[PDB]
Amino acid sequence: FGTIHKRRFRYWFCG
Amino acid sequence: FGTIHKRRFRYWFCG
Amino acid sequence: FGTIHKRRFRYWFCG
Amino acid sequence: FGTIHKRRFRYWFCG
Amino acid sequence: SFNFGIGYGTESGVSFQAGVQQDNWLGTGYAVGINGTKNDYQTYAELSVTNPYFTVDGVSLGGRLFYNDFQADDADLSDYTNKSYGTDVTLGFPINEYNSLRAGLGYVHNSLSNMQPQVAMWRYLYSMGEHPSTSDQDNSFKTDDFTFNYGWTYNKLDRGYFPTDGSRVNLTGKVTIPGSDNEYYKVTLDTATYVPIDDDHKWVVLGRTRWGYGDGLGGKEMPFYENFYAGGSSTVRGFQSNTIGPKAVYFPHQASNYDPDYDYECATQDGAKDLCKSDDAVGGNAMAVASLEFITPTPFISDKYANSVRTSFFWDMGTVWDTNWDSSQYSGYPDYSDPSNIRMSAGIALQWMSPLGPLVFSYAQPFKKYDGDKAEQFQFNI
Amino acid sequence: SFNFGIGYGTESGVSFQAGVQQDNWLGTGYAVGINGTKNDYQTYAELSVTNPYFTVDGVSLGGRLFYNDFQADDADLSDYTNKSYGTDVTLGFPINEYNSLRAGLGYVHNSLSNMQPQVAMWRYLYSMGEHPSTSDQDNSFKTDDFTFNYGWTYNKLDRGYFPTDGSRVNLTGKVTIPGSDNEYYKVTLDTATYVPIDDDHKWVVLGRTRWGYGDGLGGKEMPFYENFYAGGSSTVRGFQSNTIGPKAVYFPHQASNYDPDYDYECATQDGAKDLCKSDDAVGGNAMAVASLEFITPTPFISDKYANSVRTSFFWDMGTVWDTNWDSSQYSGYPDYSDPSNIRMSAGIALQWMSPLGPLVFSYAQPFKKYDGDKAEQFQFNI
Amino acid sequence: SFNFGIGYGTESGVSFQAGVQQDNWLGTGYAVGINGTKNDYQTYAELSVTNPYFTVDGVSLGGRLFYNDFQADDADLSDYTNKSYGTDVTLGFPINEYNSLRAGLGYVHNSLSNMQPQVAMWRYLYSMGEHPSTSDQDNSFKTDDFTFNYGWTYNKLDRGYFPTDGSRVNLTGKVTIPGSDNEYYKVTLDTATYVPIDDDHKWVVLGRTRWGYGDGLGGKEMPFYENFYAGGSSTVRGFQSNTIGPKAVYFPHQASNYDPDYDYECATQDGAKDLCKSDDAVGGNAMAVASLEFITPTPFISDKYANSVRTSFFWDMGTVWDTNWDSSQYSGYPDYSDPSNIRMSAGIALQWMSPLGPLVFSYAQPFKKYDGDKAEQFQFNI
Amino acid sequence: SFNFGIGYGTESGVSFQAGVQQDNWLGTGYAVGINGTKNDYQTYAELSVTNPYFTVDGVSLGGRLFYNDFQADDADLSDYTNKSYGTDVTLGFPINEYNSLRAGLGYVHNSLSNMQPQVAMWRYLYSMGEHPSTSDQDNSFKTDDFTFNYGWTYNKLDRGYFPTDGSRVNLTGKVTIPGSDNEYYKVTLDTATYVPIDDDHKWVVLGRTRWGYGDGLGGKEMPFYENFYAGGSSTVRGFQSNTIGPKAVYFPHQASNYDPDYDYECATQDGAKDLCKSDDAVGGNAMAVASLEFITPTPFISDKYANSVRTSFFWDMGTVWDTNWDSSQYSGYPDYSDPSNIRMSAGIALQWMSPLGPLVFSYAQPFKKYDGDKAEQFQFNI
Repeated sequence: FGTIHKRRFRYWFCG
Repeated sequence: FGTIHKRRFRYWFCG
Repeated sequence: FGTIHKRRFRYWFCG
Repeated sequence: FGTIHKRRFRYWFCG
Repeated sequence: SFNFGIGYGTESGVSFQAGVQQDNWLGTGYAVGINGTKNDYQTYAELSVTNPYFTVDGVSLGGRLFYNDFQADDADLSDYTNKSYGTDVTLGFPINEYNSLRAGLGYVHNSLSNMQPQVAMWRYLYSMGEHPSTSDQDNSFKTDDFTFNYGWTYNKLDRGYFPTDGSRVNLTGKVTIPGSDNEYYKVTLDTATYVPIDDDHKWVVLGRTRWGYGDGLGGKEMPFYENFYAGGSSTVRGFQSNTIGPKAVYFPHQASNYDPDYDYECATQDGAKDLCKSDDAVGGNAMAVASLEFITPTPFISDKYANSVRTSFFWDMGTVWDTNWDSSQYSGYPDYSDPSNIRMSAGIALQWMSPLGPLVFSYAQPFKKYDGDKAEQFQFNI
Repeated sequence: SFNFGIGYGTESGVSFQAGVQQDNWLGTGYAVGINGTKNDYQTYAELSVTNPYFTVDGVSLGGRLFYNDFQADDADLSDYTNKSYGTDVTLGFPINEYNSLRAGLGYVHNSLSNMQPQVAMWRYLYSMGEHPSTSDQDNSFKTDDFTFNYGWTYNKLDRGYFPTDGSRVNLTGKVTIPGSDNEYYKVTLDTATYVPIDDDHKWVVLGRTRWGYGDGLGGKEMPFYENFYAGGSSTVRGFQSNTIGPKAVYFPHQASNYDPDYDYECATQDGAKDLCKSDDAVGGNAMAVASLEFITPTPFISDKYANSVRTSFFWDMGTVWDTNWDSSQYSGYPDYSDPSNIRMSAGIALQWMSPLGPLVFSYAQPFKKYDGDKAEQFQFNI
Repeated sequence: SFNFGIGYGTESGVSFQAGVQQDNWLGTGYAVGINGTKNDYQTYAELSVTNPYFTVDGVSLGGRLFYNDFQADDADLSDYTNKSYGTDVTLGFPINEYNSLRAGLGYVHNSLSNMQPQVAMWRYLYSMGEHPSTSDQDNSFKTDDFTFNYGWTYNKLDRGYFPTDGSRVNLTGKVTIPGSDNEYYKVTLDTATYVPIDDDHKWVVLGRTRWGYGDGLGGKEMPFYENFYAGGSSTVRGFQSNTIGPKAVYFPHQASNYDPDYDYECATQDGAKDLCKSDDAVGGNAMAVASLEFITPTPFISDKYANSVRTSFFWDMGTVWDTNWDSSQYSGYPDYSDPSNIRMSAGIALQWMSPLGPLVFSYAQPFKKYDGDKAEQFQFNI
Repeated sequence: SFNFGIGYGTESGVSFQAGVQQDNWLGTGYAVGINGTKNDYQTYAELSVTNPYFTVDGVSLGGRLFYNDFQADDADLSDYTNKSYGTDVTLGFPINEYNSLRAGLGYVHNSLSNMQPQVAMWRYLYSMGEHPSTSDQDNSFKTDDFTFNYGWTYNKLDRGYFPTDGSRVNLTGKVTIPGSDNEYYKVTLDTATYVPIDDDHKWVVLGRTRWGYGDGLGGKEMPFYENFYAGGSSTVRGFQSNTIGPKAVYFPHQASNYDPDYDYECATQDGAKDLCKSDDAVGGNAMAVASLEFITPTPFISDKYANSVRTSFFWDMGTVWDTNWDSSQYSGYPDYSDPSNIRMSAGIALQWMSPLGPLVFSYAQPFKKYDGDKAEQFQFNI
């Protein structure tokens, strides 16, 4: 997971 | 000297 | 090796 | 005291 | 094969997406696959090739090359940034008709910029001989890894489209070869066992389990980018994908791209002095999940088109933990080294099949759950 | 005598302060003095008594009792804390009208908690048989010391109000008596020599020097709380008070009361791996200072009120060093055992006199200065 | 089979000795072997069984049980004492006629009393969480270990008593299973390659190598009783058996069974203050040896009885090292972590054959040698 | 004054001996004294000077220079050898007619070769940072010591020739000044009190005591050559001179000048393995003795010549101990740190007076005695 703040959201990129 | 951090200061107490 | 002194010798026992 | 053996004797020299 | 997509505002970014396969039934030999995904926050590209008749014996040779660039902002950079790329090459040996073995070599480069200070990541970094601050997002890291990969697959279930009896077992493992920056070992074992319950094999019982363990060698920690994550359709459904397990606890720090109109965790310009627990899942180095599915006939569908449909009542169990978490240094904080924090859910599932692949719909509700776990009661995946 | 104060917020704390004297000219004998100072970070209380007519011979007996409690925080404790108390009793013998001798006994208790790891302090602690960590502020120490104090004072300058010819010499020394935790010896010698330059004694030349040496006995180090500090109005002006000499070099460690919004030295949660040099003065076991003052008539004040004023052009020299500093173990770090790092300043001074005591105003600028030294070009003291 | 011995004084002790085999050619199945050795300073007993017919497929099952008790004195005990016992059970699977695989489980108990303080042993003990003194022989340790053992053997050389072409490769390995006190992994690989040089195969070239690596898991050290030792007839001849590699450096300590008429190493009652280097070999966690033998016809024997004799001119190379040796903490002391301290010897050898087994006579002289290495230029073994 | 001697075969050696004084009653001031003694095993030479009128006030200045070379053999050296030399200078101040004070400086050089290993000496050597073997007589040591000596003497007994009433008290002490190899302090206090019992002062009661304490500073031991010894005419009579107190216990060692026809202590070529207790007195760092003498008229002499004779019935008590003796490390060996091993003797004494000095004859028998103490029931001294 990579936390992006400007959308209040955690982004999955490891797969 | 005794460093106190919450005032960003070194305090003299040995004399 | 296990050093025994009373014979001035190193004794092999690990095998 | 200093022990000398060839006379079987203890020799005082500290004074 | 075939796919494409772009976008304009989905939560994610531009959303260029592609899944493609160039293939043959016989002759010229190559099997080629391509995956792509461009967002405001990620650029992922995977290219894969395979020769299934590398030699007369039927042995196969498969390779792949990947790039995966994540940026938590765009225009600024200067925030948590994780770039990776690398290559794999492998040989596949059939021996028994049930079995196959695999052996290969892999290389992975990983670059990190401005990662937010949290305990587990920084335990690993400390273990690697790196000492970043814990008071700011001014940090970086860069590693080249080389690994020997191996595996063994056993596939004696009588039919492959929709299994009815027998087992599929898969063991896959990694060991770093000397010369790599990271030094670790890893094993992952999937086991599935179908037992038929009537003579017509319309009612079945499926047992299933995933096991995963791994660690660093000689005092190094296992790289954080190799952690295990659980939850979702593939593992324990009823939870959000990959959210089960240890959560990040952050050090109080100055965030690099700050805006008081938005939300932050243990940011020092929000008044943070102590470290604080969060919902942010970070995975662990050990994992164990299991699942019991009672496969039943469909409760109202007709039987000749039912060869494309399957129905089951399931319960899933699962846990993820971090072996090297210090249960003593953080006394009032939960023990992420305990294996016994086993999450459990139960529900109903419908393994359908699109004309291009099997699809699992499912509903579940997690009843054994812990703080920070995110529920996802309605699940779909290919 | 008389004084009192409390406070707001002057960098220091509550600032209860008092200086008091209960005295006589003739008749009941006692001479009593009291000093007090309470801050958020210190509680200092000194009570002193003296009988100047202990016997018919004019011999005096003087004693004192003191308490001095320093805490670097305000609610937590758990940070660098230094408490001390003790007692002194002494006899003063006149013999020659110029001279006096002094002999007495003293006791001092010192308690230390959570001192920040630095080389010199911990060389001393190692020498005392104590082995604290150097990786954290979890440490403590506690000592009872007993000492025999002695001294000789020679005071043949023709007038005492404002000297004009002759010398004042003072030698004072300490030796630990058996039974004390610390074992050390110490000597301090002040010398002042006035030479008149005109027949009216309005132009004078003053030479002055301070010498100080001390060490531990039998392999122990001199206690750090007995170190010599130089700089300020009393010694070498143009420098901040007591800042001349060796500076602390810290080991990388975990600070006990941390806050990333504030500033720290070699804190491990700021990314510290090596030891780092600082501005923090810690004093030494040896000291030598000197001063040449040309006392001149005031460059435009009238002579019939000038008996309360004095003007001088001065230059001060001074050095402080640590004899047991290992110049080899810390190769790239400055040699605090070298005596030749002599600081030098020059300036102008105005020894005024308030109705209750002499006051020294002065301006100076240090021209021979070293790294870490703090300048104080404008000086005032009683 | 058959052997027996006792004794009177031949450097070693009572010398009860036995090697025995109870066996069959066909039928009842069991293969039993027994070894025994009793001295004043050791009691060694090994019992081994094997069924070569565990099932119809020709798979074998082999087990063994051993006891090995060493006492460096023993009317007193109270000196360095090392007792061990344990059990092994294994399964052997043929698959290809050239090949076999092996998998099994082992358990080992080790008790230590009064071991002499030296760096490497005590680095390991520190790593296990044990902190003995380093100033005396008052110490002890006790461990139960459980291991999974595996192996693969390839044996395609055309004839087996006296090889002429082809290779024999053997890979054997260990991994501790969870629950053991020690946690380590180990691999050992022997490789031998015969290349015939004339059409009659009377001149041959043999290349040979041994490789060994191993380490502890998660920050533990590899147990010292699993170290690799090199030197002797089996590895690098021209050296005394098992003397190649790291040597012990001892801490100054009080020996427990002292006698000034005898010889000691860094004994504090001989005046020892610093640690001192010795000849005492202690082995390492890594090892690599190689050997090139030119097999030639015998320079003066007839050819009909020569089928029991072989002659060679050889070249042996070898090194043993300790990966976790701190090259910085012991600056003036040799780097036992360097692999490049490769010993080298050359000589002539005569592989004879007694009626009950092959015998190697050999002469060699080590020409690349390092301090502490003990030479043994004249070698014999079975 | 005047004396001389040589010899042939005393038990002792050549026996050159001399006691000499060059003096005055008034006029040129010097007071000179000389002592000399040459044997096969010692060369002792002491030269002393004193000016009793250093200044008008009657203050005195006294100095001395000494050499003292002991060799336990005569041709080989290579055996226990103790050479010393040094200097003293002192000032004596009268103030009260009863009293005097003394202050001075001293220097002492001590060289040791081939001293026989025993516990106490080698505890001291270990404390000085020297680690000799304990297995042989191959050792040495060499020290330069500097000391500040002081004292106070009170002498208010009414007549000095043969006291009858009043007391003589003498306190003398030493402290090492910084720069000396050894670092120690020492105090010795003699007290004598005469109380007359009849109006004519022919029957008197004398109480008497000697006290002595001393130790090393900062972890060093008190030098062995400054120990206290008791026994003999001067202290506790009935014992051999200086034999009371701790005895040497030797380590088993190889003696350097061996001869099997002679006698040795814990010599390794006599079969010694353990340490063994002996009769050899070595003194201690603490001492306390007392004596009560009833002075009576002579039981058969006329009163007209009795002014040169005195008779007494006495009992003497005394003890010497070593404060730093480890009562735990040597469990079965006597506790030489216990003060309560008080020896006691009683007897009769005749204080005669030769024309050149007072002579004490005495008979005593020690009734409270301990192992290793040597009795000397018949005593004479000046």
